[PDB]
Parts: sequence; structure tokens; C-alpha cells
Amino acid sequence: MTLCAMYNISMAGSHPTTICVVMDRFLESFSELYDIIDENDTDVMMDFISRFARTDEIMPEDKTVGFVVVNADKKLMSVSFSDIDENMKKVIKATAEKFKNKGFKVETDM
Repeated sequence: MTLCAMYNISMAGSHPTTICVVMDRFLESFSELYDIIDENDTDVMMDFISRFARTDEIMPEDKTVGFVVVNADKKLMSVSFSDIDENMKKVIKATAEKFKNKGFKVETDM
């Protein structure tokens, strides 16, 4: 089956931005998202998010590994995933820990 995850990034104490991408694209999306996360422009964030997203749900043939909450205003990030595997877990831990290298908090939920 296919597992997807949705992560939201907050540039401040205002309506944050949520995005849903499959694990396969999650790794890449995160890598690029982190490179753009350095900015704080709504146009750049909205353009990147919208360009990286396509507003889609999960089919009955697949499922959603979980969702990740990232708030820059609070400087904290939590990742919640259900029924997963070590294969994808590596990507989740690497992605979460990667943010810590920038000076943030990483939390794991399972």
C-alpha cells in the first residue's frame, strides 16, 4: 500500500500552511521545503507550497502515515504517525532532526 503524510509550516503566529504529500515525495518535499523555509515571504511560501501540493486526499487502496506540525513562531516541530515501518521512519527522523540543525525542537509521536 501507499503511505502519505501531511506537514504544516508556520511562519509566525498566524494561520499556518498545511501540505499533504506521499512519503516518496515527502523526502524531496522536505529537502526543498527546508531550503525555502529560510525565507518568510507569503508569495514564496504560497507559491512553493501550492506548486509542491495539489490538494488531494487518500484513496481506499492506500493510507496516511501521519501528519507533521511545524511552527516557526514557537520554534517547535512534532511528528505524529500511525501504523508505519522502519523504512519510512528513517525519513521521518532524518527530516525532523534536520530541522533541529537550524535551531528548533523535534518531537516524535507514535
